[PDB]
Amino acid sequence: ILSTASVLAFERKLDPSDALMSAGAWAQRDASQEWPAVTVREKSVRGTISNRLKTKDRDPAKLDASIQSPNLQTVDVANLPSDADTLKVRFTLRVLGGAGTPSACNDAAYRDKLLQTVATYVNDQGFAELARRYAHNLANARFLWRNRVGAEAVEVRINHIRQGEVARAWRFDALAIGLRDFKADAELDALAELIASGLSGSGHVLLEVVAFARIGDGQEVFPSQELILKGQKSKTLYSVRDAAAIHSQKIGNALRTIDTWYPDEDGLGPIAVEPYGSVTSQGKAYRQPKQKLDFYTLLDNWVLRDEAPAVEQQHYVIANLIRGGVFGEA
Amino acid sequence: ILSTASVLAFERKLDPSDALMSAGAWAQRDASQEWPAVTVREKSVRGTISNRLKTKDRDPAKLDASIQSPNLQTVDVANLPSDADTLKVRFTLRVLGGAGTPSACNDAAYRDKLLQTVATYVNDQGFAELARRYAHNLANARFLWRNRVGAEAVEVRINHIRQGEVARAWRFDALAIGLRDFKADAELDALAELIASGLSGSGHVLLEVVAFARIGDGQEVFPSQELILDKGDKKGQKSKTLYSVRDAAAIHSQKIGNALRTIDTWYPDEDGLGPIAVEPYGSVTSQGKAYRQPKQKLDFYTLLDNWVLRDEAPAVEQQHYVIANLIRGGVFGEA
Amino acid sequence: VTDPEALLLLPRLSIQNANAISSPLTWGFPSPGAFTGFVHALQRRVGISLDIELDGVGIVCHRFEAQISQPAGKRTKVFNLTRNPLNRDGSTAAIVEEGRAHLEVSLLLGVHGDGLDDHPAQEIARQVQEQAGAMRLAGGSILPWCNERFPAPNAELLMLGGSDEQRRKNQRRLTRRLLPGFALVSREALLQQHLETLRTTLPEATTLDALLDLCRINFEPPWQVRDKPGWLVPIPAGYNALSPLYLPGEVRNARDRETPLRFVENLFGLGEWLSPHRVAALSDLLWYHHAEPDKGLYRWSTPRFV
Amino acid sequence: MKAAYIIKEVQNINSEREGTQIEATSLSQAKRIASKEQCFHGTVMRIETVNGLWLAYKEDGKRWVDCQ
Amino acid sequence: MKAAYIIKEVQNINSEREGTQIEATSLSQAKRIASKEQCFHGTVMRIETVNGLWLAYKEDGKRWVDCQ
Amino acid sequence: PTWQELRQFIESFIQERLQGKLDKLQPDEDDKRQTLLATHRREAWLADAARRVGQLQLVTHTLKPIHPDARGSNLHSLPQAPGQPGLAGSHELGDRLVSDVVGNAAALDVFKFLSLQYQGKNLLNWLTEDSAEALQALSDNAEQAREWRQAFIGITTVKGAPASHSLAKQLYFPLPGSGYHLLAPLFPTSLVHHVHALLREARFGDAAKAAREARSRQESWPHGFSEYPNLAIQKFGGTKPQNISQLNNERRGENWLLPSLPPNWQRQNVNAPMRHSSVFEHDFGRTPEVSRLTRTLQRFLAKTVHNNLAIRQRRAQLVAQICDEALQYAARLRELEPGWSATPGCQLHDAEQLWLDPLRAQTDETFLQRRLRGDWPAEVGNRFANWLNRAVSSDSQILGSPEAAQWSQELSKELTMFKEILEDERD
Repeated sequence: ILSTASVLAFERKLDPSDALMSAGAWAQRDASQEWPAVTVREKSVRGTISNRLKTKDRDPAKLDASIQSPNLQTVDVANLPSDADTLKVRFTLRVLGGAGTPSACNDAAYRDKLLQTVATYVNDQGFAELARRYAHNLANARFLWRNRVGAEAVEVRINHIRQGEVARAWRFDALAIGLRDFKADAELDALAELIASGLSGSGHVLLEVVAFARIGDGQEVFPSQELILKGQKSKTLYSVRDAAAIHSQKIGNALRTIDTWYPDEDGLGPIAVEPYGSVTSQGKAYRQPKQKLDFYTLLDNWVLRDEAPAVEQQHYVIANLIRGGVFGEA
Repeated sequence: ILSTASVLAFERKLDPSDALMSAGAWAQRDASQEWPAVTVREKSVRGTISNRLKTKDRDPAKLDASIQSPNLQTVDVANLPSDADTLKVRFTLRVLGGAGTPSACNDAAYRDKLLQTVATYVNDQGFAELARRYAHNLANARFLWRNRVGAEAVEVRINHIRQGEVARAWRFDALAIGLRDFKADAELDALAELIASGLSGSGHVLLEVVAFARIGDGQEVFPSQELILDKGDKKGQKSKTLYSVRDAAAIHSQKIGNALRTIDTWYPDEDGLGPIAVEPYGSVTSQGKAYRQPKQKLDFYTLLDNWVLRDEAPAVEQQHYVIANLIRGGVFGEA
Repeated sequence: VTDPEALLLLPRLSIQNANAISSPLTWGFPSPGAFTGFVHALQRRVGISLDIELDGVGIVCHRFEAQISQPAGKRTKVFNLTRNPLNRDGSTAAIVEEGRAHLEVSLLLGVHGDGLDDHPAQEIARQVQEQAGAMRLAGGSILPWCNERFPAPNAELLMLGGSDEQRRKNQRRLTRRLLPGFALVSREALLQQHLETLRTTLPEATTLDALLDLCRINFEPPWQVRDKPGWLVPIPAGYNALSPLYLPGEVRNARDRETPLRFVENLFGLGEWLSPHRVAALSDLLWYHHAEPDKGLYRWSTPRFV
Repeated sequence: MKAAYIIKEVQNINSEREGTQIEATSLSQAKRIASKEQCFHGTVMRIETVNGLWLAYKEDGKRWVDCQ
Repeated sequence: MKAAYIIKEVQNINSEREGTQIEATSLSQAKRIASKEQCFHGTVMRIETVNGLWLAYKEDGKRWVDCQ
Repeated sequence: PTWQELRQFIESFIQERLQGKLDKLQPDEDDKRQTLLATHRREAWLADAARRVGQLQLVTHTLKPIHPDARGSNLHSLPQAPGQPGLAGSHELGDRLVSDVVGNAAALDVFKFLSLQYQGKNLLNWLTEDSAEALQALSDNAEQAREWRQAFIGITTVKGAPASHSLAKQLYFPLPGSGYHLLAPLFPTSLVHHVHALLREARFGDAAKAAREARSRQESWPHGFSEYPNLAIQKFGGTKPQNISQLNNERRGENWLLPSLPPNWQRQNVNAPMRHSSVFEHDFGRTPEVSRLTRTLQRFLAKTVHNNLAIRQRRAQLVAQICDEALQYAARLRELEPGWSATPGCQLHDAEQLWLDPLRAQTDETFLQRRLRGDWPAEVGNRFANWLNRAVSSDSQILGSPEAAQWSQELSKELTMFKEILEDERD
């Protein structure tokens, strides 16, 4: 009958690190191993009321009373130094491979059917569309989330790391490679074949990804933001040791932005590979289960009753299994 | 009639300590006595809801209303430093010895019959199949649980400590030794004979195990996660707590012990797993399925009663498993 | 009971999972009965072979790290547990909370007997340390100190000194060796006179109430805290009888059928943690057994202290 | 009698979202409303006052743990 | 019960004068005496012991912040 | 005293449980009220209750807190008082026994039936004594009354042979002559429930919360209160606290263990002086513990002589604890790390030489070892004494009275102690 398992736990593939951000000057990027770090510091802000009123605060007396005594805060800001115009964001990426084998499963025969399904996927077509788009998201510096939106020139240096040294180095222009077109290039296909060899298990792949972004002198960079528990302390930033940093799962969310196959319009561009494929910044969930195109119905129709989906839908399903997660009912 | 004892108990031999982990650079791992420790710190994560709907609330309204309310967490992580690509896990191992005598027994007739049976096993064939597989699980770094699954090169060093100093040094490459085959090597046989001499004698044998794993710069390592209940209030509560002995991440001792007892390849189901841990009613909690069920005659209890009471000595693999349960320890007994 | 002719010092012992639930009323450091049982097992295992009588223990506790965690929004604490294996069907077993802790104690065990002149003192100390290295103290493995800076060796102080100056000198040389800890002694006459004072204040007073009063911190109106002399703790001070003693082969499912069984229950006394030079006599501070089995009252304490 | 309650359905026992507000007669009524309004499978309900004080939570497959 | 308190009324939260001494039963009595003996508008009260340890302060228009 | 009133009370209670069952039945058909009024209304209720008696047991020492698949013996016994003074447990409660119930939880109606106070005392206390009011109220014949009472009084006795399970604990105790006893202990549930009620009174009681608010107002309240820090929680019923006991339903698990902790249970890491500002900060290098200790020293200024005797002995104990913590701080600072010999400079207050005992001898064997063995560096007690003279309040009144002479006397005594212990460091 072959129902789905009661536990399913997939380890995460493409492990990134915490992307450290330091700062320096452009046109000496080749000697940027001793660049001093960007330090999260505190500054005070005072804000007037700017939100909508709930039709009872529209009394001018209460409005002027609220405007006379505004709130005080102490945000955390992180700025470049006054004599530096380049943000260096450095992290390492470890491609694991073995994308079908779950780390936990109750049923055995379901696990054999899933392993056979993934094996025929790899036999029909290797990790070649997925590694191409992952090397695209490494190519343009999408992991620089808000640090990219106004940069003059971004440059991403990816080194393949052997035993203790580089084996094959790359260097891209992250603004030429757009945020919405998965085109072709020689260096992109070489990096895609390296990631393909990593994901299929034919070798150990460790990449070191450095991204220089030319913002400006003393401008504001944007690291990750923690959750908080007169000096209300309304904003807290992430820093590993007196040095700002982007979270690992934020870099992971930027690398998983390959899903160009969702049933609505492609005027938006690629989104993150998620079951019930959703975007927080837009509050909308493409691949709703009312249509037959989310992750769960596609996997349970692929592996139970063998309705093999379209090539792009099984691309999305294997991308979900690369992403990880906990699947299975109770 | 030689009835079973109402109280049976065996002390845990093969006793490991809490596996501290530290960090540093490869190719100066020979001077790795002053490497700094890996510290457990907090980080704040959020994301949407990914699991399956309960089929009666599939409407787009509450779906979009749910992805506009992400869940907010504070988790612990243990990362390597950004200038180090090696994880150094180090723990101490005691092989105690006297692996047949129970720590508690009602019947003296059961006691000397069981002691005679254990002596019959050990002079028939000593601890040389069990100690071979224990030396395998110390050789290939199976105690590095998730810290192993992507490493470029794992090297394990085991030094037998005398009264004050290193009596004999081993050095292995844990990726050349697989996780599912128990072959024969020279140093593996020497280590297995040391564990055999430990398990047979009366004095303890102390081993120091070091395991270097070349992961990468700043990647994530995985210590044990503390089982806590009654967690508290959601404004301050932490979602995932890692183990830390003295401001340094660590794998629990019983996790190292459960890794070292993964020698059981004689269970009747097919070895798509390979070896599993040694338990009475041998159960894999990652698999959620208890092999060696009592309906087949291949669990620990019935095998021990047939080996001691009615003297049906089973196959040599099954008495290997029985003596492995006795080295594992346990509390057995009916009312 | 008996003055020890020698006072052997076990060094700093690393114990990784001790039973932190000392009693049904106290958590924290393990019971003194664990240490007295440890030295009686040492006597049982090498005290016969070397013709000695190991008796009494000096508890020191250099370092204590309990595996607890404070839940968010509560004042009290909970325990970090372990994951049991499944049952034969795959369901999870019902968890029994057992507290663990990581200790670092030094044991001052008093040795006396005719084996002192038969062997050198360093050889008998080395043999008793090799036997201690393969035991367990309160449920925790004794970590045997490998590949550290330098192993701490033992020292059997002969208590019979040539002079009182020599006795005080060698006592001070020992107290320097076990200094960063905190020795634990039993103070029961202090609890008794505190019962007397509290019954002067208010009658029909239990000494459970006196133990509770000396445990807590309590404020007084003029606000100031009420002072306590030293670090007073509650400890389990042995057992008290419930059932009459049974015959050795009579109780069903005993640990042994050669030894009489008796259903007992705890007795909560009062201990104190002092710095080790405060006692000015290390020949005491050892914990002995006091049975008197005819009335129950299987209890431990330290006589000769004050 | 018509007391207001907050119902959050979150990932584990210690995760915070915003939850919807109901109005119920008793806490045993709010335990019955919240079990109906559970969208996903592996989530954990929780019942709150309007200020943030806890009332009860319930993991999936287990029964209602009641603290305050 | 008749404890002595020092009442300073200063310009901002961190300014030091000499303040007058009262004698009051409780700190809630000294909060009530000091609010009567406020000469000026935009000043900040503070209650002290005789040695200098703080008890409470109160900006104008806000309520009593209580540290020690 | 009259048996008719007792019979009416019994019929009223059985009818009360009947109307409770009919109310909690929510029935509309199937005619279950006839079986309810036949089984749960007649005097066959007491017959089936005497049937339910053999599952129950009144206990003060349950086994089930020890690992819950343990089918052993369970006792209702109060021990005799020990002759030795001081220590105590289970022999203090004279009237305040809660008398915990173990057995089948669905048969709790018999316990709530017997637990009432109908005339002046307990109903089991009535049936245990031969009385004319007893043995007749639940009766029309004498032999069935004798049978019902012989059932009802047996709940307080252990049923079966004495036994402890393999998962129960049992511990050898060395007798003074030779041989051992086996000592199976139990969980005292009356003790845990009584200490639990006292702790809940001291922590959540209104009479203590009033003084707790009165401290914040700094008013004068008649009595004080207490705080009990560092409690730990242990729960026995994992998810089903009803299966263990009946008093494990009042306290839902929640053992509320008191702390028995050594004073060095909070790890205080070591801080060594490096620079000049570190030499001024870490010369005393003082924990919050000595701050708490000398703060209570500052509260020992005013004194009347009949109390000032005891205040003086407490001052002696306090300065004794001060020099003990100073010596232990020196011990862990000198034997913990090599940080006293980490980096030199110009200012380390290097006349100390006590916080660097093996730091100047183990590496330099001829340079500073002769500079420490021959000097015997013990002048640090004078600077430490000058550190202590800031703890006394520099008032002219306490200077002019004899309290200054008494204070200087006890400081000189404990300073002599500190000096002579600092002296023998070379051996």
